[PDB]
Amino acid sequence: DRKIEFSLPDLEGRTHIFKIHARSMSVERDIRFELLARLCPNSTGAEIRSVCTEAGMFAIRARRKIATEKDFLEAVNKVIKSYAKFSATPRYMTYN
Amino acid sequence: NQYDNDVTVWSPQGRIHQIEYAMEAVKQGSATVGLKSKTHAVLVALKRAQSELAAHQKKILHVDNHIGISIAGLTADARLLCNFMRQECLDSRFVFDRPLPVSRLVSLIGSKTQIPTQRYGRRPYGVGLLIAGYDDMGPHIFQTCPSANYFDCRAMSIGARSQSARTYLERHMSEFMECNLNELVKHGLRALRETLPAEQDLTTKNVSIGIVGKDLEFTIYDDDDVSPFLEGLEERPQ
Amino acid sequence: YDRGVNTFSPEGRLFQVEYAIEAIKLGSTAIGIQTSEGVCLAVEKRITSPLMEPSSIEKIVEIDAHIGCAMSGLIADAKTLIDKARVETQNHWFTYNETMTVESVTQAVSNLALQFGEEDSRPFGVALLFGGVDEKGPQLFHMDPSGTFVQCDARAIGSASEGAQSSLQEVYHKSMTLKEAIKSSLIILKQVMEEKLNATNIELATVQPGQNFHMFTKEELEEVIKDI
Amino acid sequence: QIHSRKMNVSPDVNYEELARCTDDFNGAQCKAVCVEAGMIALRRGATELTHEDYMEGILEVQAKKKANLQYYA
Amino acid sequence: TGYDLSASTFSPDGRVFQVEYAMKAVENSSTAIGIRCKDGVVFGVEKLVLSKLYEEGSNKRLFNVDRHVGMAVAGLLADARSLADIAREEASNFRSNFGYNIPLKHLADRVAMYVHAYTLYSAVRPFGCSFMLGSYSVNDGAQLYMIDPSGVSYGYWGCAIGKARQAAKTEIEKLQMKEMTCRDIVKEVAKIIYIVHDEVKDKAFELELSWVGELTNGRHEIVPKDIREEAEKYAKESLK
Amino acid sequence: ERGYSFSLTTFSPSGKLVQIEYALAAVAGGAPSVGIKAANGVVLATEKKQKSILYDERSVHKVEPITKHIGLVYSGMGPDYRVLVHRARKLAQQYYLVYQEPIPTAQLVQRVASVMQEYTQSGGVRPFGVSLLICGWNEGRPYLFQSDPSGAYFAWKATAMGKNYVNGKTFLEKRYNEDLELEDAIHTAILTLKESFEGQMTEDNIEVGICNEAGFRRLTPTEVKDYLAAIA
Amino acid sequence: SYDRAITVFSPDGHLFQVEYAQEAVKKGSTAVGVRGRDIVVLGVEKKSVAKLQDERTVRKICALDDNVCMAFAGLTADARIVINRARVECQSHRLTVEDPVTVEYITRYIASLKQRYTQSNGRRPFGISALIVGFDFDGTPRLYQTDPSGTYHAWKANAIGRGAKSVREFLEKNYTDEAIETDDLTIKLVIKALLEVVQSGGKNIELAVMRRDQSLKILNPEEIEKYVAEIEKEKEENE
Amino acid sequence: RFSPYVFNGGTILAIAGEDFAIVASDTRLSEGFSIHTRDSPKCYKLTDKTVIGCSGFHGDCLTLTKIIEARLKMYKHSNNKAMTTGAIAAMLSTILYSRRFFPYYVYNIIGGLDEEGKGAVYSFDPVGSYQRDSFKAGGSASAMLQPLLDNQVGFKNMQNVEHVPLSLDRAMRLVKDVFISAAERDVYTGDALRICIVTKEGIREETVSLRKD
Repeated sequence: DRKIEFSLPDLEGRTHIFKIHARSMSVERDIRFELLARLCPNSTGAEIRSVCTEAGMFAIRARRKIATEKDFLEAVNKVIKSYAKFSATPRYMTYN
Repeated sequence: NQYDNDVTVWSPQGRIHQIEYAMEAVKQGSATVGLKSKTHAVLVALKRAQSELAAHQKKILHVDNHIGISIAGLTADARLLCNFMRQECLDSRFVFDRPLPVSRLVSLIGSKTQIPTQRYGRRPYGVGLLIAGYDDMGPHIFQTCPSANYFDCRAMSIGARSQSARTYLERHMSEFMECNLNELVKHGLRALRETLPAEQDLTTKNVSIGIVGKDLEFTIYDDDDVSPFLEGLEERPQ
Repeated sequence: YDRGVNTFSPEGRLFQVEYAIEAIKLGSTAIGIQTSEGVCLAVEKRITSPLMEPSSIEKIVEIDAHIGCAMSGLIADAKTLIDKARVETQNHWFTYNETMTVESVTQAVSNLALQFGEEDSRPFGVALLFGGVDEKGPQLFHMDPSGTFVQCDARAIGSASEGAQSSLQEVYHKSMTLKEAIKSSLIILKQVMEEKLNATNIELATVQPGQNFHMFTKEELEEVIKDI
Repeated sequence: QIHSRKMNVSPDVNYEELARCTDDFNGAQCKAVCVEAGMIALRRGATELTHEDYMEGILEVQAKKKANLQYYA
Repeated sequence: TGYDLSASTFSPDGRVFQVEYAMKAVENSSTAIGIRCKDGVVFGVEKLVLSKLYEEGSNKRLFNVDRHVGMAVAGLLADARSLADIAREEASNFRSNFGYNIPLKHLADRVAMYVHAYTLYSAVRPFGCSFMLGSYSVNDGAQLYMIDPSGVSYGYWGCAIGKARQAAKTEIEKLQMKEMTCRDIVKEVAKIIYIVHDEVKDKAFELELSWVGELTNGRHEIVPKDIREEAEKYAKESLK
Repeated sequence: ERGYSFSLTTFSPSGKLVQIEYALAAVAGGAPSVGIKAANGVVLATEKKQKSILYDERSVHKVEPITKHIGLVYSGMGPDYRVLVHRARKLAQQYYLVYQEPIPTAQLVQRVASVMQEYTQSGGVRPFGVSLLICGWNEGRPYLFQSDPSGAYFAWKATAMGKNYVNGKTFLEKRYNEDLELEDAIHTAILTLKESFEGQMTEDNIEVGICNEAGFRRLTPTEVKDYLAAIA
Repeated sequence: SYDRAITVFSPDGHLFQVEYAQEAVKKGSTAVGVRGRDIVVLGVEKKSVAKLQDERTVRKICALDDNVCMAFAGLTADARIVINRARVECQSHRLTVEDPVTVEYITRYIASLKQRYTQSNGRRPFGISALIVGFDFDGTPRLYQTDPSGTYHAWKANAIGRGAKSVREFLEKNYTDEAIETDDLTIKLVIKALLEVVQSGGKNIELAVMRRDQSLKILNPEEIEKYVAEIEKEKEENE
Repeated sequence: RFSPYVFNGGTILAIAGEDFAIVASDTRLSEGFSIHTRDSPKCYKLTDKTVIGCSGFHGDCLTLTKIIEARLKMYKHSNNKAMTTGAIAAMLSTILYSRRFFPYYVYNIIGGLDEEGKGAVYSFDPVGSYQRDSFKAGGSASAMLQPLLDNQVGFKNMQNVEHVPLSLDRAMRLVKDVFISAAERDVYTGDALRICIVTKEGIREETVSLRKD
């Protein structure tokens, strides 16, 4: 009977997912997530979580306890745009 | 499925889902109602906009002095068939020096639109053209479809949520071949007020009314001049 | 697996033109505002490299002395449409010794917008704001990858488009002026952009009933920045 | 009409209008319009059933993909 | 599967299912009959009233090809009138080239080969239409042809297409068309469609008859109003 | 309508043109035949059995003259053969209307092979499925050529095509030399046709055409019955 | 006629043939081109010759006019026909307007040629990118690049090819104003970049300069070993 | 052999007023030594503010007129408004140029109002060149008509001539005198005179009979 679709979030569900996976990690205080959500037009929540969990590993790279906005930008181009060969989505948007 | 890819391919039941999907885009458009009196033809269109600063999208198009249409679907194929339509008027006006018959025209439109509904890699035209025109037989209200099966009628409606307006027209259609322009226009407005959400109806920027008359050229009326027609209507009962 | 290029959706619309609606969401944001004093227009550049020359790229380009344009989404395909607009205006002036109006430009481009097929290939990935001053005063239009166009008063198109429209409807009214429309635009741009605002990240152009189309440069522009 | 028996049905219904705006359905889907229309009234807290509960139940039984389309007409 | 997609491919038992699927849509069109009398041809088409908002006389399933040549269609209306266009133009080719009126055997040959022309390619579809051709000649009598969606034609003393094909043609053979002139043939044509399409399936219908012969002076036209009112006078004697 | 304009034959990841690889098997299921040049002209012998007694063997022919001094046979299927036969019939005339001379056999093969390779690359067509044996005594010396569906060719002293050619060519390797006559190649041609023929080889089970310096001609079953006489 | 749309949109909004073609650009030999104020200096690396047979045919630095030289990367076959059409076009400009061709104009011809070539039917897009270096009228040295989508794009310095992002990271970390003081100092910056490239065992460079008034000039491998000798000497004393 | 061109007569005249425009023409269709009809006016109200005068080959006049009437509706259906007078002359100049190597045998004088409520005379060659003038005569006796309007209208060759603007009532009796004077010597001047008046309110018509040789 019920036929629930799970699409991608428009902008604000994505921002909320950033607030989900990014609430429990040592961050710079004055970063914004809306800029990050503007850089992910088509992205799943697992991808957002991988951006967060990689973005902390950038802070673990040199010698930093809390990540920065440019660490997030180092996560976006690698997870989004450097793994963009695979991306797993586009022949599943049409479900084929 | 596999029977849902090309226009040429038949279903095992024999129902082409490409044309059946072309029937959806006219169901996505907004509402408009065409009808006629004994000597006058009136169609009323419900405009839409996207933002409040964005203007409302017109639908009524003046083709000839006695021919006016209204659209439902995509504006690109609407103008594509519209320029063809004006062309098919002015050419025979250039040949025979006479107005062209409406029934003769719409047959040419269906023959025009039937062709890409048969070839390979060729879409149908998704449009819901309502046609008010004059032959020497007075008013004529025709409707189109993406299946190129045009229908003569006396009052119809297309777009999203037109069935309630049809139920309004069925229990008032006996009045329409006697009443003149003044109450006839607001009869059409009473068709449009049915198919709306229960809080906004006629806010003088989202509506246009075209009329052709037995001694009157087809005129499109938009909001300002709609205000003498839009007044004098009852409040919505609930 | 691979359908045709002219295949309708099960919902009815299409696939590929709807994909081009997604494709214009990645371009830089752009804002044009129709004010009765005149139409102002602004865009960022999305400056990437320090070695990059900034003025090589742009989004403002005029068609006539009363018509400017603004592009978004893909870039290289837009210049073809710019050429068609320029040539078409020279047709209308060549044949009627007058100016083609802005809406009549916009429908002429929009007729060209959906003409691909498999005879005689793909739709276009741009988004266009059209500024002009006709006999009806200021005019501002916006067209679609589906070829649908509309008149707007203040339109924000880009990746920050839906957030900038919300911040834009609350600040726009019917009785604005041009100088406050410029600074009001640069406030919203200052909010939505990433890099620090200077005289090089962004550029402007306005059109007036009095004078022609004018484009701002890095001399008369930073006074609004220091006076934001 | 059969499956609309044990529900609080206000006489604002027109089964001829409903069966004409609902084409291409079967007994299971026409059965589903009744139960979803019967659930929307509980969502809004209403007790009786009105025409728009059925009309909204149509759009849930059809199960369309929502994608941002108001740019026609 | 996959053997039933193109109109250029055979099946592993050796047939084309696209043609048969186009044949299946003909039995969704309602009813089209046509029988020839002793000295003329009468067509019979009943018409389902879809809604009251339509006007009487719309979207007719009964065409007029030449002054004498008549067509009765059943299928897709756009393809049906599309075939009426090329046949109507084809008689203009015959008179324009040869100076007289086309015989039915030649005309059904040309149109039938045009139907078969779209039965070979993956670029075009088959038509989902079947129709009937009937006329009268003073040198050849009356003729009665019918063309399937595949493109095969035959001569008939009577035929029927639509939803209830067998349930209509079962009763045609009870008549005697070899001797009856086209006067009581009108009412007998009316009765055999009055007995079909029960009020369960149909809300309301409409009589639409065509008529040709030397009583019609060879010309093709519709039946007059008073005669089909004698048919509707002959309607309610089927309840006994 | 129009064509397809895309080549339906591609290179494999193994680097093979697969439809040509299958067309060679289509030649391999063809009728067995042989041809031998021996010092004065070429003998072409084929093996033609009617499937029933109802057929007229005097209706169609396998041995086909192309011009005054050139004959041709094949080993493959029927309807593909006659088309390129007619093409070669044309190409001899487009030679002759230019040069006022009959064509060299090599100059004919240069055009026919180009037709076949041009055809196996073009869009939307299956390649051919026959192989040819071409004879001709131009400028004294006889000539014996062989084509393929891919469009190459070879200059054979003697070879076999059709069924069991892998055994027939071993028979010819143990049989032929340089110094034989036309009637000798007739006799060993019957000797190699009997290697894979049926139980009864009558005057109509075969068809033999020969080139001389007088030019190409085709045998009748009278003297072909004389050749099957005192054979083996 | 082979009418077939090849360049199609993705369901997330991408062009697969374009993004695959840029990978084929991303594996070609690395070329670096910088501009001075009076003399431009551009050169390719990774010659990868047989070093015993002919070498004049493998030259990847051409000139479209006297004032415009051109380098590229990608596959060599698609580039030279675009060079051929560019020569007909730039000569056709002199068939029109009397001036020599401006480098902005010819890069608009290249990119504008490339985009509609991605737009047509039955055509894979190009698999090349170019650095177009021109010293125009009134002596303003500048350069551009060309994306396989067809976007002309100016710079102060640029580097494409296999291993170009790290080279660009070297160029931003080494480009100053005083490096363009002397021309051979900028040549020493280019040889510093190719030395900061990959391996390149000595003989693995082909440079070409222009003093904004001359033709292209390629040094024989003696100033290669000389400038490499003073560069390794300066790095040797600096260390 | 078969000659495609012939002369059908006709005489037109237009004067631009201060807030009006006067477009008048004879009503004779004739060639050879005979008359086809005594009723053939050349007043053609394009808009409410534009009337064109056409002379020469009559079939070219009819064809040209109908193509113009097509292109006006093409302008409006593409542009939601009407053509101005300068847009009409600007288009029709290109239209006359479009058959450069097979020209129309038509003389054209466009009368109408501007955007500012003033008269405008645009007279055409059969090739497509023009200018804006105050008064132009076309047709046969235009060589009789133009210098008289140079005297009265242009105030030429007169000493101590004052310069009053031309009133409408002065221009009416000017027309009604000058077509009689043209009718006395021209054989192509017709038997009735069509006079069309373009004002800010609309277009008036008047037919004044002439002699009928």
